[PDB]
Amino acid sequence: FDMGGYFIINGSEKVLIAQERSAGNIVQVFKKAAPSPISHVAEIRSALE
Amino acid sequence: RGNLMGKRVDFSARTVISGDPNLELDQVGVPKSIAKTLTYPEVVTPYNIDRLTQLV
Amino acid sequence: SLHKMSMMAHRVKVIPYSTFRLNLSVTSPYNADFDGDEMNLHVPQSEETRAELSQLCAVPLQIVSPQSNKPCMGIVQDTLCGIRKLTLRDTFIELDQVLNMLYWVPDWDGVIPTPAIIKPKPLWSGKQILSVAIPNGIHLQRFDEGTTLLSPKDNGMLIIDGQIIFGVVEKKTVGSSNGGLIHVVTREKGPQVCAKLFGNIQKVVNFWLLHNGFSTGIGDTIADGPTMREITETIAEAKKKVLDVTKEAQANLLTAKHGMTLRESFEDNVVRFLNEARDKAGRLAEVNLKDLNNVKQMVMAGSKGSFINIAQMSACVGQQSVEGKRIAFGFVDRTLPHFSKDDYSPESKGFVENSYLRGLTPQEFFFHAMGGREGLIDTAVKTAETGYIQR
Amino acid sequence: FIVEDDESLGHKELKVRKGHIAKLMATEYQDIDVEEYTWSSLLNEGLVEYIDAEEEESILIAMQPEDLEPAEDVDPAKRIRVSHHATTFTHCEIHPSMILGVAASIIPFPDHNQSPRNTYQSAMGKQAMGVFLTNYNVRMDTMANILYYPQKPLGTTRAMEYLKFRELPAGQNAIVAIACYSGY
Amino acid sequence: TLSHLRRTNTPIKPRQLHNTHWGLVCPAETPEGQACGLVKNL
Amino acid sequence: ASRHGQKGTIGITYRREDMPFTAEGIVPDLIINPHAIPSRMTVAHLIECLLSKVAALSGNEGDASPFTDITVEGISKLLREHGYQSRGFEVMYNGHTGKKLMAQIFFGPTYYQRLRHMVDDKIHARARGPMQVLTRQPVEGRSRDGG
Amino acid sequence: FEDESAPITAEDSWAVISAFFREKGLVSQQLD
Amino acid sequence: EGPQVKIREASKDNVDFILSNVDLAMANSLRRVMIAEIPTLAIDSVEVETNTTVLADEFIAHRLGLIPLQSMDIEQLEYSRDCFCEDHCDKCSVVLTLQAFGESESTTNVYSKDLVIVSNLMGRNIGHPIIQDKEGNGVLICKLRKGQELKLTCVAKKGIAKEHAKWGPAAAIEFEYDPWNKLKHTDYWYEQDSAKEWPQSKNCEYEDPPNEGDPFDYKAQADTFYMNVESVGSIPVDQVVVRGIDTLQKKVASILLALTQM
Amino acid sequence: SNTLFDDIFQVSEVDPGRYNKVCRIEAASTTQDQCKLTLDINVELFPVAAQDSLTVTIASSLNLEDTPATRSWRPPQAGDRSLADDYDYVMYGTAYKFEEVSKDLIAVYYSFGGLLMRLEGNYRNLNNLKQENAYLLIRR
Amino acid sequence: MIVPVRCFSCGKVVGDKWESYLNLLQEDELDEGTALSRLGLKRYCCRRMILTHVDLIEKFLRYNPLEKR
Amino acid sequence: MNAPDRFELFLLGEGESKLKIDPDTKAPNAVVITFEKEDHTLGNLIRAELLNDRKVLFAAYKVEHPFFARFKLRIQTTEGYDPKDALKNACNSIINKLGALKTNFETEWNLQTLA
RNA sequence: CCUAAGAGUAC
Ligand SMILES: [Mg+2]
Ligand SMILES: [Zn+2]
Ligand SMILES: [Zn+2]
Repeated sequence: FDMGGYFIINGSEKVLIAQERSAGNIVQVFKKAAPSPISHVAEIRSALE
Repeated sequence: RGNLMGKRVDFSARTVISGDPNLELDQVGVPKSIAKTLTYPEVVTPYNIDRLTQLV
Repeated sequence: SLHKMSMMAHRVKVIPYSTFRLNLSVTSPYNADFDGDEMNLHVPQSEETRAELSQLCAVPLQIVSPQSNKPCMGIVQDTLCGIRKLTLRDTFIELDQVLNMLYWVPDWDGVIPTPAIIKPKPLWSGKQILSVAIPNGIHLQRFDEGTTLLSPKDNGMLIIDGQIIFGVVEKKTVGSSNGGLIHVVTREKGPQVCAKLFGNIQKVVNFWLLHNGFSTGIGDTIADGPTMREITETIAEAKKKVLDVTKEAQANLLTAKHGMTLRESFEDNVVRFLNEARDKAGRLAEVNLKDLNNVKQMVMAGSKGSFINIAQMSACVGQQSVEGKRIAFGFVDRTLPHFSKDDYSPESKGFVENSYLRGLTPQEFFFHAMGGREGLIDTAVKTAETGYIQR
Repeated sequence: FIVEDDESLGHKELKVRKGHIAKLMATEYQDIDVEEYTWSSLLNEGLVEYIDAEEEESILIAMQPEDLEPAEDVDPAKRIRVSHHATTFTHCEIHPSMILGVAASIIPFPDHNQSPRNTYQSAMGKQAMGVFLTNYNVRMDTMANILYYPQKPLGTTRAMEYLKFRELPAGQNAIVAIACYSGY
Repeated sequence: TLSHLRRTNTPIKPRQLHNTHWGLVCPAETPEGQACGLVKNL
Repeated sequence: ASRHGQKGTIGITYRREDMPFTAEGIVPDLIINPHAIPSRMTVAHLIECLLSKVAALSGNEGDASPFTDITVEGISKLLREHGYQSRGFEVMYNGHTGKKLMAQIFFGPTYYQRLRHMVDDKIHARARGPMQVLTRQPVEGRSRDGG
Repeated sequence: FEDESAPITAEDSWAVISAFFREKGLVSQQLD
Repeated sequence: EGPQVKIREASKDNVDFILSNVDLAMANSLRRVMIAEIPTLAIDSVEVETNTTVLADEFIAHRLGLIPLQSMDIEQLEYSRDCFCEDHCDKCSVVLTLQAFGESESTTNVYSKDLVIVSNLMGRNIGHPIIQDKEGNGVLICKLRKGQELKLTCVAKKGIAKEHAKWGPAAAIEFEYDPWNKLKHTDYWYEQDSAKEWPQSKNCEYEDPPNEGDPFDYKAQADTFYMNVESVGSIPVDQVVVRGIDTLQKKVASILLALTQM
Repeated sequence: SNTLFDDIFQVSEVDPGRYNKVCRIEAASTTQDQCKLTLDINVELFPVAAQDSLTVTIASSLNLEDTPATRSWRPPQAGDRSLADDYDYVMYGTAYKFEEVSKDLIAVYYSFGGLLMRLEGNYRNLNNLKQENAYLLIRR
Repeated sequence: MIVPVRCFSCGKVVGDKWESYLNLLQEDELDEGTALSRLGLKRYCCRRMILTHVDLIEKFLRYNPLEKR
Repeated sequence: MNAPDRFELFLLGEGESKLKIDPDTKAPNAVVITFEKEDHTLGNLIRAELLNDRKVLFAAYKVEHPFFARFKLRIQTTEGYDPKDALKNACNSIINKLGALKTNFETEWNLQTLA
């Protein structure tokens, strides 16, 4: 019934939690607050594998 | 803030609570072990020498 | 321990079990349940601290809170439902049970009251037995909605010289409310007599409820056929009105209310119509429920539950709101990939038209999950912010 | 589930039919001599499709096939459902109960509960006590809690036999009465 | 053990159950504390 | 706790003779307060109790999948065919006196989990004990006999 | 049943799910 | 003259009877005494010698304590608390021994038929575990793989169901009165009609149904209780009822004795 | 001890209300047109139908002898003689209001353990009723 | 883990009615309810005791013994 | 841990008696009897048989706490009747009824052939 | 013994 998917580190069963992150190489455009001089910001978290 | 305004104190117990419809409003039920641990200093007086001696 | 009433001086009663035991009535100031709550116990170590603890922080002295100049402890949970059921005009008690209930009152003067009915069978009403717990010399007179000096509905409350003349005893009388029995007793006979009243009422009512029984089940959430049909008809009529408003908006014939845009006015009208639809269906269900209904009895006693609980369990859960608005279009112009684009129908924006008895469709279940998620997040944020503000 | 035009019937229908179900049943029965029919065979013949959120934006999904695929005296006890008044479905949900996680798949009748209660039970069934592994007698774990008599629930879900819950239960069937018996 | 092995954590309204979460993460499975919604289950 | 977030601690434990009993001699393993039902609206708890009663009587397995076509009416009809009250109510008799309870009790099997939080791992008292080396205050934690 | 191309019912889909969990498992993402 | 009894069904493990012309308190007290106050033999101490099985030692001890044991002449035994011996002797206990070895390549089922009584019973009728199934093998105590061995000794003292439920010889006790609700001790919960929705009990055939027009009989009291006592097996069910009556009489006589002596 | 009030009433209406054991009846006196009664009766223990003639009597006590409650109620021994032997349905209650309905009509309110009664009539025959405990005796 | 000796609620001995139950299920191809009724389990307390039991002891016994004599 | 031994429910503790009677000052000719190591089983039986008496003005028991197996029974009889006499008569009637019932049940069980 | 991290309980 044991399914695996975990490491044995120093005899302890360690599981890697799936870390959530913003996707790369996607254009995202966000409005900004009134006090800030910039009204809209378009960004890409460009990354090469 | 961690040692002067609020500090860890002795003569204190902490445990789960339960309801008792047969207790008075001003009464609290204390486990026998907790009562055996928490202690009160009673000054020995001619009015309570007998019962304090019995407890000793 | 957000307030001084959440830290009070009790008297030790040593018990042979591993948990602190405290009266049910004193849980309200502590905001304490018994679902795993832990509580703390501090013991004074000198006669000065002991004395000022007993003369300043004692539980009876904290019955009336300076927070709202009204009592903070009252009759709650099973005792409240039992005291509502006991004081009904139908409740008549035979000789043996009367003797048992009288003996359960510690300060009972030892005289059996003359039965309310003498022939052909000596019967004591519930009010007569409960009046034994109420101390002598207490006069209370509260007039509810529509009550007269005679009580056709047995509502209101008249207690003369410590005897309940009339009125069903419920949350408005023995609960933690200003002008109730608790407040009057503690302002007339002292805090000690008020605590004694708490004990006596709890003992007698709990005995009667133990030997009478109270329950609740699935059948208490079921409305008969005609009422279910009328609930469905009300939901359909509300959805038709929503469709008509949507047609007016989509044809631009709808006019924007002053102070808001067209979309805001349309959403306001839709939400208002659906809310009054759920309220009307719940009111139909509640009127349908007989007086023997257990959830109805709990709501009437005020011990637990409300009209909204009955409405959501029996008639209709209602509209799931996120951030004060209907379910947003998380996907492009649609809430879920199971709905067409620009679909503003109630089912496509988070209207749970099925009661909890009937069960929720998968989309309605997801929308309810979103609503509950918002509720939990709001609870956590609120408790953190309130802690900081209090400090 | 992939939904195709299905010109023979003249209406939208699932690509999977009773033949594929029968082959899957035969493969499962053999596992419990014919050609194997695994999930990879359904994937490799265009019967089922993998859709992520970006692709899930540009599709229309039917919640249940038996009520949303075929075109248009009802039981009053059943919950109210709608046919959506549209036939342009591109995919079909394999089962709605597959939206729930592992901990929420244990809940019996989660659609009849208020959602915070389901969240509480989801976070609380991890603290439930049962048999975590069958080889607990040969493991030196720091803390282990095991029920004497784990029992599979009388109210059980179809999605909890893929979680091996009926083999490693985490509770007991207790005769519960809902009564204000003694005030305790 | 199964829920732990199918657990996702979000470094830090992000706590809300988004509509896009339908069928990819559990609609109702999350800690009640400070990790409400940030920790999700597939 | 049940499978519906109905957490709670054991108030008191009664022996079999003190518990209320049906006309068939069955006494409950648990008694839970009715007031937990209306506010929390855990209708699924009641439905699962009814379904578990029906499954135990008929021997089949209760199919409690969320979005199936299983209604309370059908479960009630199955229960009624077995000789019991359709809505799961049972005439119960007070344990102390044997007299009938004026109100019938919702009765049936229900799946309960025992949680990891026992009282024996939480009770803790300290009159005097080890002190912190730096501030000369009691140490922290019940495992260190703290304050 | 007898008709090979007959439409499936809501009960049939669970069989499909079974096949899925026969090949993937519950921790398929970690191992993959 | 006094309480009257008429028994419907007699069985080795069940008796179904009627208890007429008796007060409600007496019937309920008899029911409670049968549930709790009948002394019975059950294993109370477990000395474990060898356990290479997969079950915990105290798990097997718990299973052994629940084994019903013959108690026909349990009145001839003495409580271990008021016996002059050190820990256990032949006058207040029965010593059994469970010895099993897994020499079979298949799983070997350690039943209660392998429990062998060691202490000489002195001619009593106590000690034997109660066997009920036609196969002859008792309660399935444990299982053994090949090479597994379980050796242990049990001391069984007399006990009542109050100290522990493993000493309870009464199982379920059906108890009913006034099947037609003529005394109006219940307010029947209903949706449409209480008569339709509440199934008639099997005892309704033993009383005259109400006339639906007669006024409520306020002078009527409770009697004619239909009671079905089940026997676990330790003692026959007729002896269960008889010993319950005997123990209730003993309690009342003890009250009288203490009252007189003080 | 003597009958403070006595009359014969005819029941015009029986109102079950939300109860199964108690009903509220309005009754009109058959001797005086200005006397009327409202009364809660345990119909389960004393059935009452519309257009029924009830002899009603309010007394200060039940013993036949004159006056020589503050004394605890005792179950009636066999052979005890009391006024209740002459009536079918006896209740005991306290008077809690004396209302001036008109120049001549007064109303008296009694509460028998929560069963309410209001007796209204000209003061020339209701003057015997005073603020104290009383027994209401009814026969058919 | 292994079939309980006594029903939790009423106390009827059901530890001896497990292999008979399995034989009724297997050899006679009886459904669960009729097999339960055949053994005498008339109250649903015993029926849930026997019906819902999970015989984990087979899984434990599959492993080799730690101390083999 | 704090759970008391079960045998304390029916075994008299050291230095305490089964019964103790204290006169009640609330009403004349009234006593309160504390029964130790007893419960509702005896309490309801004794109360019912006491109420069957004609000269018992009051008779009622209470178990002040389910934790401790003891109950208080208040008995008040008419003038000239000792409450202990009422308790004696109630116990005697209970014993006689139980003996008659045991005899009747034995006679009825002796009439079976399928047992 | 300290530090840090994580999980969890009651609000
Ligand atoms: Mg809590
Ligand atoms: Zn000995
Ligand atoms: Zn059973």
